[PDB]
Amino acid sequence: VPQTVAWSAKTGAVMVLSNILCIVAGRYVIQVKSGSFAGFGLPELLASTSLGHIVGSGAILGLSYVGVL
Amino acid sequence: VPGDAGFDPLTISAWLDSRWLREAEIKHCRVAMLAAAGCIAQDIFQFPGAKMTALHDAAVKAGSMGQMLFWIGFVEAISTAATIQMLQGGRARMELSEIKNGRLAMIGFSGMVHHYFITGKGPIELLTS
Amino acid sequence: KKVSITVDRDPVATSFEKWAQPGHFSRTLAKGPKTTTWIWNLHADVHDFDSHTNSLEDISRKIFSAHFGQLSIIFLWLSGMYFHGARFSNYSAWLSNPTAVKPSAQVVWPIVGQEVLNGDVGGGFQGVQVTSGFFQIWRSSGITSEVELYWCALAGLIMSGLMIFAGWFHYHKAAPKLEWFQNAESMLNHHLSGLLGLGCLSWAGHQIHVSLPVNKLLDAGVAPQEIPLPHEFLVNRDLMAQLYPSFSKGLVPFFTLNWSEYSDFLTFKGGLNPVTGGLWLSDTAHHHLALAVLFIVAGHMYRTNWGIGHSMKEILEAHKGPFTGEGHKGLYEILTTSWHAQLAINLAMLGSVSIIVAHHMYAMPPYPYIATDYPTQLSIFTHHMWIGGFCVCGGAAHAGIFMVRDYNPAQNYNNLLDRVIRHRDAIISHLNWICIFLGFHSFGLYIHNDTMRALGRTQDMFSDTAIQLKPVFAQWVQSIHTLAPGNTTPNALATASYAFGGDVVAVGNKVAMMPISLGTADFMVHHIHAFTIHVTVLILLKGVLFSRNSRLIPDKANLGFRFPCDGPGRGGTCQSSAWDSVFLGLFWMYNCISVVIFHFSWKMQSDVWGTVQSDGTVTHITGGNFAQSAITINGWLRDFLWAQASQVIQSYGSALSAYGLIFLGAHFIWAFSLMFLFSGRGYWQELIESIVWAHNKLNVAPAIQPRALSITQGRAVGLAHYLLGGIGTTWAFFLARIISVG
Amino acid sequence: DFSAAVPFLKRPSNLDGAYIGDVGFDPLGFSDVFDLRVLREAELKHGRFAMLAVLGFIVQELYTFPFFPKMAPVDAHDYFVKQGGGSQIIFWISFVELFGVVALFETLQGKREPGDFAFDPLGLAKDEATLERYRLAEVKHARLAMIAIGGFIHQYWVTKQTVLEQLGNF
Amino acid sequence: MDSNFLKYLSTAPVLFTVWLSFTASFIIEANRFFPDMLYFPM
Ligand code: CLA
Ligand code: CLA
Ligand code: CLA
Ligand code: CLA
Ligand SMILES: CC1=C(C#C/C(C)=C/C=C/C(C)=C/C=C/C=C(C)/C=C/C=C(\C)C#CC2=C(C)C[C@@H](O)CC2(C)C)C(C)(C)C[C@H](O)C1
Ligand SMILES: CC1=C(C#C/C(C)=C/C=C/C(C)=C/C=C/C=C(C)/C=C/C=C(C)/C=C/C2=C(C)CCCC2(C)C)C(C)(C)C[C@H](O)C1
Ligand SMILES: CC1=C(C/C=C(\C)CCC[C@H](C)CCC[C@H](C)CCCC(C)C)C(=O)c2ccccc2C1=O
Repeated sequence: VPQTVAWSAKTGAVMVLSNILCIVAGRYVIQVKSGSFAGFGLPELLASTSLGHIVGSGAILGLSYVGVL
Repeated sequence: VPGDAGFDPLTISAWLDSRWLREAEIKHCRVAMLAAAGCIAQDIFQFPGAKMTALHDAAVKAGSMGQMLFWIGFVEAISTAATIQMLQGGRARMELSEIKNGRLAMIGFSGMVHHYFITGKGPIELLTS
Repeated sequence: KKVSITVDRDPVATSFEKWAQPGHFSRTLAKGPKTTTWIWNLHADVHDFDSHTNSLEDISRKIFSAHFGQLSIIFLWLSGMYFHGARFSNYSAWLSNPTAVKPSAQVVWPIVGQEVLNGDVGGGFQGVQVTSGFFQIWRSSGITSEVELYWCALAGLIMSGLMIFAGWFHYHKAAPKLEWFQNAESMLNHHLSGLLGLGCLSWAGHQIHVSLPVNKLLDAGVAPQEIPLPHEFLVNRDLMAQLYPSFSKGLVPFFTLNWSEYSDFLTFKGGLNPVTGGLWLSDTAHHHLALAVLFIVAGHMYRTNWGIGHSMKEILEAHKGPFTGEGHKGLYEILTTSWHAQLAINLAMLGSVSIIVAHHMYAMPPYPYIATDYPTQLSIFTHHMWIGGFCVCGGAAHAGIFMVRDYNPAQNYNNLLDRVIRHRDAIISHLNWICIFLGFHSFGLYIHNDTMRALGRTQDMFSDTAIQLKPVFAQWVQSIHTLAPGNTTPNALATASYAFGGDVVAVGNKVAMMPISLGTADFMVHHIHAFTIHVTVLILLKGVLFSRNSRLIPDKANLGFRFPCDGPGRGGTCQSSAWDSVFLGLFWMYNCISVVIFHFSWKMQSDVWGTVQSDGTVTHITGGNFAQSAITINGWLRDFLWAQASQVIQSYGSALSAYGLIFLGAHFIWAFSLMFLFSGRGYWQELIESIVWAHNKLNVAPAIQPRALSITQGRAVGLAHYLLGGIGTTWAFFLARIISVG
Repeated sequence: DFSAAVPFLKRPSNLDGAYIGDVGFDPLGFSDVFDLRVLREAELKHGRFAMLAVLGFIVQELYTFPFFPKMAPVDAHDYFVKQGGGSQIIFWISFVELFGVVALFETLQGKREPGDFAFDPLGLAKDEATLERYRLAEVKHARLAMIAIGGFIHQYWVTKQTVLEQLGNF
Repeated sequence: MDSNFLKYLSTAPVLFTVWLSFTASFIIEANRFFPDMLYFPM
């Protein structure tokens, strides 16, 4: 079974990074909507952080799998 | 319009009905008012024959919470008719007092419950110790 | 918010007046009958909504409410399946002895000696043995009592009433507008996320909290009435943590991303449960939980009301290269303005999925004790192959109805449809050549073998013993899947299916599954399959591609989708319509699926099913005769049809005498169909004239003048009785054979 | 306008004081969908059954006929299922309900009030005013007895004591 | 009863289904009470 670890600040770090990464990506790649202060609303923010919890969950599970944690 | 401190930082009001938001907030206010006052009330005095979070499951086995659920469920059905008919179409101080004390009750109840997780105790019981 | 709900209120009046006026829905039929053709034309065109109405809005409204009516019938059907299980079944006796009791949920009344059909199915019970696999579903669900089967029956009835109310309500009280139905992004978002995603997630929750604890206790051996009720697992988390200790930690491992804690009940075992011969339900729970996540993820792809998402029009119009002209431009407009184009896709996909279901369920048996219930394994494979084949032919039926009616060349200039129609001779000539090659090099190998075996030349045959046509690619794929556990699926413990290789799984001394070896006979019959599927594609594709026009008839679209001919000229244009290729392609579908289920039936009996005893050796039902006898036609005639028809012919006087009667009755219906297929309308009208004369002689002629059936209806009646007869013969033959021996 | 009973619920609009006993209580909006004449026929039929049932309980504990065994009313249901008098009552009720089906067709066809069977043998209803008050009282009693019925049968199940003996004890 | 609903029940398929179900039904009942009648008893 792929090893997973109990929540630590390291798990938080990956999640925070991934959420911010997607918030910046969402400002760039969301085609229909002051780098983050133009046209930024809740559906844009709620979508980029939804992909952050998808990317972050995948990254956390993968880094636990290989040993990086 | 009541209790407007210009505080909608995330701008939820832009993407959900203000009537729906106000109804949900005032319902949350009144539920948390009852819950917080009840949480302090249990430690002040006890009804005959009858602590914060595990007492939910101490009460469900009797059928108390199930009965309360049935009556809240009934009232909430007529109240869902109420909110649908709201949505499909010297006192202002008192409304603002209700909403302010209700937001305070939400903070207070959250505090008491997470205090229970910390210490396994009710609010004023911990306050005393 | 351009995605919005819009409804016309009180559109159509709930009146019985049009009930009393048969044919009210069309201008031709509403003026009443003058010949008997009117009666047949009434039933033929009734659900052809786009033939009655011009507006896409009223057509969409009729379809939406008719889908509720269909749901109401399915819920009523499901509710009755539960009630017969609750009231007229040996389910409770079967729960104690799944390997000894035969499932039975139908009891006949004693009237004309027909109570012989209440055979001794076991458990102190008499009834008709049922093969639909409901008992195995209910045990997989964790039902464990007839009381819970009554509650499921009521749950179906309440749903059945709610669907028929909604169909009435959404046609007569609150009918959505066309702009509501034309929300393809919204509908896909909800049907991926809401229907399929929350469907899987909720079912995973039932599996985890009810199916997993109840079935662990059953497979441990606890008696069904000794098992705690399904809600005591929901409340007493200590009792659930006894069976699965990961429940001691609750939902903190889920939220903190420490998912490995849940490996007690979310496994990736693979293979089968040794006790029941079924899939590990801890695997099915993880399967449905994982499927649920990516259906909820998939349902966030399309743009509805907040700028995030894809426009499906933009995706399609962007995919165009140097070979394909304007590309997928105009396909969005087709699929949001034509119901037939949507029905053509969805029928072909649903038929394909039903064919996949047949293959996946025999090979990876999902339910407890369904693998060693061989009447069920044969029944649900055969049933889902026929549903698939029928639905696939209706996909080409409605691709033809689209092309004849809903296709507009002005909106389809130089796109993928325009380009397909403009080289359809190259497509149909290449498919035609493949089908000739395939027929010669698949069925001609059988004819070579018939001749060589008849001539005494067994060294000259294509056989495992003689010249060998081995399926090396299928054997190699089988090798890879047995090597996959621990190698290319490292955390899997067993193979996806034991059909690929590996152990023999035995339940109650009967084989659940065991490796299905492939030899020359398997090479031969697989190319038989590729030939029959390609010809079926050939007949149906030629009908779709030539539906509007040919070199023969330059204006076939003006005659319609369904016309009998365009006269005896040009040498003769009989059966030139797109309807007439669906008619001819349902015969070749029948031919195709008949060989598939015959291949399945003989191979499973000969090489898979049977009994295990000391030394672990398996005695198969027909003793491994497939390898050396499925290579000749005489082997299929003798060792499959003749040898296995013994049970249905000798069934008289037993509980299987019903199958013996349906065997003969379907042979009758099939032959009777050839009266309609080989004959023509002109003979039958002239025969009717003399019969009309004798009525005129007695002053008893009818005022609705009798006619011979139309040319099309003679074809439709002939095909329907051919299918009813052909399939009904195999149904009786399959069911009496496998109930007796398996 | 707003509902008389529920102040914050709007009036249903198919309930415009046409029937006696109308307080505007219809949250589910069954009167926006279904015929109110049919619903009122059912209301009065369910209520009249409930009224005869509650009295049926009370008298059956106080007295029972000498030719029938003494026992509790739910036990009476099961005893008369197996004895034969239950089918008697079912047959004669069903017989009357045939002419009730004709009566409901007469109501749908506009020619009859929903619960009116012209059953005034003792001439108790005198004129329009006393008849309106009597039918308001009938509706109120019918609804109340429907509630009451649930209580007697359900309470007997939970505690195996009859309604009068349950008031007498505890 | 509604005259359009009675005109619907007078339609040929309903009457055909009802009459032949009624006809089938008293053959079934006659063979329940009086079974195995190969001959007119005389
Ligand atoms: C939907 C699928 C389905 C199917 C195929 C069956 C099939 C069967 N049921 Mg089951 N049943 C179902 C659902 C189903 N049932 C449901 C949902 C319930 C719960 C209410 C039941 C409850 C039930 C019981 C309680 C019994 C059966 C029995 C039977 C058997 C005999 C039925 C019979 O001859 O009665 C015939 C009854 C008649 C009144 C004959 C009616 C014939 C008319 C003329 C049909 C006409 C339809 C009409 C013309 C449509 C148009 C309407 C009009 C306005 C024009 C048969 C195996 C019996 C059995 O198994 O006995 C051992 C039995 O006792 N069923
Ligand atoms: C989450 C939202 C959602 C869900 C679940 C569905 C579900 C369905 N739609 Mg869709 N639909 C949706 C949104 C949704 N729709 C939206 C937003 C639109 C507008 C664009 C449409 C437009 C649309 C059309 C035009 C059609 C459908 C049809 C269907 C049915 C497909 C046949 C089938 O598999 O039914 C069987 C499967 C089932 C699960 C039966 C379930 C019955 C209920 C309705 C499901 C939901 C119940 C409830 C939410 C669950 C409560 C859970 C609670 C106990 C905790 C199915 C019931 C077709 C149909 O059959 O019409 C009736 C059809 O023609 N839908
Ligand atoms: C989701 C599935 C689906 C849907 C909604 C439709 C809907 C439609 N189809 Mg399509 N079709 C489908 C599946 C579907 N079909 C499949 C699977 C096939 C392959 C066989 C076809 C082949 C097909 C053709 C070839 C034609 C249609 C036509 C039609 C239309 C007219 C329907 C009508 O009036 O018939 C009324 C219904 C009947 C007359 C029912 C009688 C049919 C059979 C003979 C009776 C059933 C036998 C029964 C199951 C077993 C009896 C038991 C026995 C022992 C007694 C309508 C748009 C026609 C059209 O012109 O469309 C524009 C048309 O010509 N369809
Ligand atoms: C046993 C009955 C039978 C046979 C042999 C055929 C044969 C054929 N059909 Mg027909 N068909 C049949 C019944 C049959 N059909 C029925 C009942 C229907 C009713 C719906 C149809 C409807 C139908 C349609 C609608 C279509 C076909 C097509 C085909 C061809 C498939 C291509 C192929 O396999 O070429 C290989 C040829 C064979 C397998 C024939 C047997 C040859 C074997 C190998 C022995 C050859 C011996 C050799 C020539 C001897 C030479 C010496 C000798 C002269 C002395 C082929 C000509 C399709 C077609 O023509 O497209 C290609 C097509 O579109 N058929
Ligand atoms: C119309 C007509 C005529 C007639 C007639 C007839 C037969 C008229 C009969 C009318 C009847 C029987 C009316 C009865 C109403 C009963 C009600 C409202 C229920 C009350 C119970 C309650 C509140 C309770 C309770 C409780 C619960 C549930 C459980 C307990 O543990 C506790 C507790 C006890 C508190 C005649 C023939 C005269 C002629 C005339 O020309 C026309
Ligand atoms: C099955 C069977 C049997 C049986 C039986 C029977 C008949 C059992 C009885 C079933 C019945 C009548 C249940 C109904 C109960 C009434 C309810 C719940 C209303 C509550 C009012 C509410 C919730 C609110 C009211 C409201 C509040 C807040 C205050 C304002 C007003 C209002 C808005 C109205 C037998 C005996 C025949 C035996 C046989 O062998 C088996
Ligand atoms: C026999 C025959 C007829 C004569 C058949 C007719 C006129 C129909 C006779 C059907 C009778 C009148 C009613 C059918 C009732 C059946 C006993 C049951 C049928 C089941 C459903 C229709 C209910 C044709 O008209 C015909 C036309 C074109 C090609 C072949 C043929 C053909 O073979």
